[PDB]
Amino acid sequence: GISRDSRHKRSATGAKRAQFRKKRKFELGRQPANTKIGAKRIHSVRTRGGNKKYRALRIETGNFSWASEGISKKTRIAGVVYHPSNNELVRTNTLTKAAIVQIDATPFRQWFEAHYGQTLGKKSKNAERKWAARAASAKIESSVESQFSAGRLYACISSRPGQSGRCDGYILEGEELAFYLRRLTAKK
Amino acid sequence: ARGPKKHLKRLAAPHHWLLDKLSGCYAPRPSAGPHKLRESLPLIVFLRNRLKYALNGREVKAILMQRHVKVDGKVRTDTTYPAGFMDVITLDATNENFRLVYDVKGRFAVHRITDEEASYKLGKVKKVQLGKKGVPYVVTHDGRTIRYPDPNIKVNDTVKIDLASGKITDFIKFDAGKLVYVTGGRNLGRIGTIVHKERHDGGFDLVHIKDSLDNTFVTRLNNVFVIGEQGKPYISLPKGKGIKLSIAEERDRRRAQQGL
Amino acid sequence: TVQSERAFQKQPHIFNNPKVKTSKRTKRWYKNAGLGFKTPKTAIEGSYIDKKCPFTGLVSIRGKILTGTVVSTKMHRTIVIRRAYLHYIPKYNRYEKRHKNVPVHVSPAFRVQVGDIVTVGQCRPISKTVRFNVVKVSAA
RNA sequence: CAGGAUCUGCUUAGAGAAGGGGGCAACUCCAUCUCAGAGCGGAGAAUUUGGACAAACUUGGUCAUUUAGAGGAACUAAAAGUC
RNA sequence: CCGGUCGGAUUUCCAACGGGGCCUUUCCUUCUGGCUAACCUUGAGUCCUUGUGGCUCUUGGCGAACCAGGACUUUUACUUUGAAAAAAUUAGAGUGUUCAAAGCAGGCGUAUUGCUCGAAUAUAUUAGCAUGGAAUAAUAGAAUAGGACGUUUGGUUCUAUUUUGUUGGUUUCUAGGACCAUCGUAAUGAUUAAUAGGGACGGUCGGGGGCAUAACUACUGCGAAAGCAUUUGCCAAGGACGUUUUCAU
RNA sequence: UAAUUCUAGAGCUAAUACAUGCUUAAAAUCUCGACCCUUUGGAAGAGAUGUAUUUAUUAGAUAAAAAAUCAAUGUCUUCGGACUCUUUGAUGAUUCAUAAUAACUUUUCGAAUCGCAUGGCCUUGUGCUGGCGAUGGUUCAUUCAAAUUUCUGCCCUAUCAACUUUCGAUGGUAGGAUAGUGGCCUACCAUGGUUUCAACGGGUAACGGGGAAUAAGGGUUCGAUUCCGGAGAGGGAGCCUGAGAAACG
RNA sequence: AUCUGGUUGAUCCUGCCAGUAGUCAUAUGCUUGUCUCAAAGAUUAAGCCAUGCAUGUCUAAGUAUAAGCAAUUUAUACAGUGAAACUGCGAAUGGCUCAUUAAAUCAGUUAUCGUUUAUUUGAUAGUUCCUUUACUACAUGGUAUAACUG
Repeated sequence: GISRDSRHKRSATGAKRAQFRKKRKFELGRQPANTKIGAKRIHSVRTRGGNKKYRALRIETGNFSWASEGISKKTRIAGVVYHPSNNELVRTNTLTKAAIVQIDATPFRQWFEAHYGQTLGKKSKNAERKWAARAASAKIESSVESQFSAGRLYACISSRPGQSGRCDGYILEGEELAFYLRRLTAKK
Repeated sequence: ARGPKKHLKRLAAPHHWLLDKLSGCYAPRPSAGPHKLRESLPLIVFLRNRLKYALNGREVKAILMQRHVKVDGKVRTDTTYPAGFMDVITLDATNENFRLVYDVKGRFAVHRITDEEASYKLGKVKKVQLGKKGVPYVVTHDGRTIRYPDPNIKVNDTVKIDLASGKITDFIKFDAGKLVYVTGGRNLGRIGTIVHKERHDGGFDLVHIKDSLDNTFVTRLNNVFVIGEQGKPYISLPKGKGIKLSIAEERDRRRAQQGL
Repeated sequence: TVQSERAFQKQPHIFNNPKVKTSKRTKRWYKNAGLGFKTPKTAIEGSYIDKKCPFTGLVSIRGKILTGTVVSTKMHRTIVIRRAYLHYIPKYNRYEKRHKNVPVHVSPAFRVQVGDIVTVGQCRPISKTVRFNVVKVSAA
C-alpha cells in the first residue's frame, strides 16, 4: 500500500538508492477521506495497538466557539468560502482543518438577548437587577455584528475531522477577519 | 524478529551469574518484573547455584510449589522471578532470612541477617511527580510507587520502606559526606563517602568518593546509592565492607591466613 | 511584509481580547533556550512569525553541539556549514584532511552573511536533510 | 457510491371469530376455532460505481548471448610428395 | 650514617631525585547572596599569670571553606590521567583431570546430622565524553583610533520587584536595563630588516631578439630550450657587480 | 460425490461466549430564579457537577526600598473608612505535569463471574453481618520490548568528470495520511543541492563485526560457519486475525 | 632477527626461476594397534524433491444429563473420574541458509521536550433507575448455536 519509507527517494547527492527489503507493515498509509456535508456518516478504523479512529465521511453540524465572550454552543454549518491550500476544495465543499465556513447565527443571537437584553441590528426584577450589572460589557465590534442581519458568520475549523471524527472551530474576529475579508472579496 | 524474544543462549548470559560453559546450551531467561534484565538474578540461580539446596530444575519447582519461598513478605512461585538489589528472601522451614547485596569483586553475595532487620528495606528515589487529582507520588528503584510523601524529599535521595504495610518511616538527603554504596560499573561494590559532586548541564554528572583508607575514585551519578551518615549504615554490610584490596595484598593475606 | 503567505500567521494559542484595551503591541511569547544561551534582542521585541525558531517556535534543543563556517546563504531560512578535520592512517603514521557539509536552519533574529562562524545545536527533524539550527554567531 | 436473495423483533387495525357471564342466539365482556391489513425497526449474501496500490500480457525498437548450419580465410603432427 | 637486635624499629643526620609555597614592576578577571571555620569590631563570656588574648559571646569589619545566581572572557592541533568499550577466544594468577590438551573446580575433621578458601588481573585498539599541562605548530586583537580605563558631567529608555492592609484606577521617587555628547589619566598605541624574495638607482658587458641598411670561432661569449657570426642606426628586453634607498612576497 | 482436515437439510440445551441493565455517605459550590418590599435588599424552589472523547479560553508567581492617589471594603468603628492579610511543583530549557470555566460525543469504563471454608450477632426470621483467593477492569508509573535519529569509520577502478530537477531533485507556507517527526504524499511559490579533500557511474567468484593463520619490529592475507545484528523462505505483488507479521509447517 | 643450487674458460655485480618451513586449508595415494576430545552438502546448482515426523495446551478455582466408566453411596439441582466441543492463551519464539545489498548493512557512540506497547511488579474507581429513591426485576433480564440423536 501507501508506504512512508524514505528508502525510495534519492540522496542529497542524487544517487539512486537500492531495493533493500520488502515492504514493512509498520510504515503504512491509508486513503484520504474527503468529508462532504450531509447526514451523519462516520466509520471506524483500527490502528497500531488496540486503538481506534473515527473517519467522518459526511456530517452537517458542529460545535463552535465565541472567544471574547467565552461561550461555545452547538450549531449547523452551511458552506465553505475559502481554503488556503487549493481552491478545488471550495468547489466541492470538503471539510479539512483551516477551512473557512459559514454557520447559522441563531443560538448566539438568542444567547445574547438572554445575557444582556439588547438587540442585534436596527420581566422579573431578578433580570434587570443583573442586567444593570453587565452594562459596560455590552457593545461589541462593528464588523462582526454587521452580518447578524443575514445570520451567516465567518468561522475557521480547528479539528481534524478525518482523525477525530468531529468538526469544531471558532469565530473569525476583527484582526484576523480584516485579513481574510480583504482576501475574500479580491481574489475572485 | 517479529515479536519479543524468549530464549537466552548460554554464552550471552550475564557473567556474574557464573554459569559454567558446558552444562547446557541455554541459560535461564529472567521474566519481566521489578528489576532490569542484566541487573538481577532469578530464583533458580539462587536456590541451586548458591545455596546448593536443589540439584535440578525439577527440584526447584518442587520447592516453590510448597509455598515456602517468599520475597518481601509475599509468596512467589515464578521459577525465574527476578530478584534484584536489596531484596529480602525469607525461607520458612529453616528460619533463615537473606538480603541481596553486592560482593567486592562484583558478585551477588550470600548474606544472612537477623529476624528484625528483615522487616524493612531501603530504596532510592528515581522520580517525584504530581499525579492525577493533584496528589503526588514517588518512584523507587525497584518500581514501588508511594503516594503522599513529605515535601522535603527530592530525587536521588533515599527512602526507608516498611515491608509490612508498604509505608515510609524516614529518609536521608543527598549531600557531601554520606555513606554511599556503588551499584554499577567498574568500582562496583565499594563503599566510601562523598567528597563533592560536579555538574554538567545536559550530560552525566560525576561524584568523587573517598574510601576509608583514603583513596579516591569517580563514577557517574546514577551508580550511587546512599546508605547512611558517616560511620553508621542502616543495613548489615558483608565482610570486607567494600574495601578494594590490591592483588599483591591478597596473595600474602591468603598466605599468612593459611594456617587453617 | 510579515503576512505574505496565503494563510494567517500567528503564534498559536495566544489570544488577543479586543474588548479590553492595553497599549502593548501584541502579546508575544518567547522562551529561554537553555545551556547558557542568551535570547537576542530582536526576538523578544521583533515582529516576525516563524514556526521553527528556537526562541519563538515550538522546537527544543538537546543532543549534540557543533561549530563551523558558513559557506552558502542562497536559500530561504537555511544556510550550509562547512566543517574540517584530519584523519589518521596508522601504517603511514600520518594524517590527511577531510570535510563534511551540514545544512542548518536560521531564525530571522540572526543576520548571517558568508564567511562567518556559527555554533549550532540539534533539534528534531525539520526537513528532509535538516537537524540543526543556529544558536550563536560570531563574525569574520 | 450503490444494491436487498433472506431472516427478523415489533405497534396496531380488523374480520375470520372460537369457549364462561350479559338480547345469553351469533354475539358482547379477558371472561380463547381457523387470519387478511398497514405502522415504524434491525441484521445482512450474490452483484455493481470511482479510486489508489500494482503482479503480469501483447506489440514493435534496441542489446547481450547463445545456438543450428552457413560461407570463411591460416598454422601445425609417434604428417608429407620437391626446384 | 645508624642496629640500639627479648631482618623491623631510627633517636638522628647527610647526597641526589621529583613536589609544593611565598617575595621579587609579575595570574582566575570578578559579583551578589547565604554560608561555614577564621582574624577582628562595641565588648565581655570561656577558662588558663589578670585581658577588645585567641578560644569564641555580642554588635561590626573582613579574607577564609561550600552551595546558589551569576558576571564576563579568542579559537584549535597534541599529550597525561579518568570514567564507559558484552561474553567466548588471546597474554595470564590459583588449582596432582593418575601426567597432558582441557575443566572451574576443590580442601580439611570425629566423618557420628560438620565448619572453610575460590571463581582474580591486564589488553583506547580510530570517533565521542570528563580532566591536568602550556613546549612545539597554527589562529585573533588599538593606525582614519567608533581604542581601553574613570565613582567627568548632560541624556534617552525601559522594569516595578517594594511599601500608601487589600483591590483595581493614577504618578512621585527609587532602584533597575541599554543607548546619547564632552571632561579627565595613563610612558597612550606600528618586532627586526634573513650572506630569503621583489622594486627602484649608477656606470658597464654580450655571435641575445625584431626593423632598416670566412680566419676573430677556443683558450672561451649569450639565451628557457631548439639555438645564436658584414658594417650603421633605431625599438624594447636581461644577468652580474656597486649602494648607510625602499616594501615586510 | 471416484475423490481432500468437503459438507447440506430437520430437531435439542449451557457460559468469564454474544446482547442488555439497577443499586449508595454526607458536604460544598454554581447558575436560574416564586415571592418579599424595600433599602445598599434577601429569598423559596429548581437544576448542574465521576472518568474518558474533541475544540476554545484562563492559573501554572518570583532579582531591592517609600509615598501621593481613585474609591471600595475584613476589622476597634476612630461610620473617617485609614487599615489591624496571603499560596504557587519539577527541568540546562517548554504551550510540562496538574487544576478550573463553556460545552461537545453513531457516549468509553465504574465485577448480572468461580473455589474453599463455615463463624459472630440478635427481637430466631433460612434475620443481619463476616474469612482466605481465583479471574476480569480504566488510567498513570514500571519491566520485556519496538520505530525512527546525532557524530566519525568501508575492497579494486579516470580505458568513469561532471551528476540530480517533466515523473520531488534542495528549501518555504498550508492541508492530507501515520503509533508519531519528516517531500511521506498533494497544492501553490522560490532555484536550489553534490563535486579533484574523487561526487555520479562500472566490477565484486562482497552479508557486516567479535575474531583467524603467519609473526624481531612495522605488516600481508582471511572471516559461508557454535555468540550478537540484518535479510530471505520457487520468483514479484496484495491483505486477513492480533499487543505484535506485509508471516509463507 | 640465519639463507643455499643455476648465466662465465676464470672473477665481481643487477636480476629473476628451483629449493626450504607453517596453515582450525580443502581434496587425494598407500598404510592403521590403545585412551581422551570431537568438525562434517558452505564453494558448483538460493537447483529439483517420493514417505514419516517437527505446535499444541487444564488446575480445588470459565461451560458437562457422554444413552462413558466407576460404583460408591449420606446428599431430589449438581458434587468421583472424565472422551467430544464452545470459550481463553500460544502458534510473531525456536531451528536452517547467505541470494540480494558498497554510506546501505554494521560497529563503538547519542536522542525522543518526536511515538506505540499483551504480559509482569506497585498504586488506582460511593457520583451511572426519569431519579436522590415517582410507573418500570437486582433474592439477579433476553435470546441464539456447538458436540450429540436422526
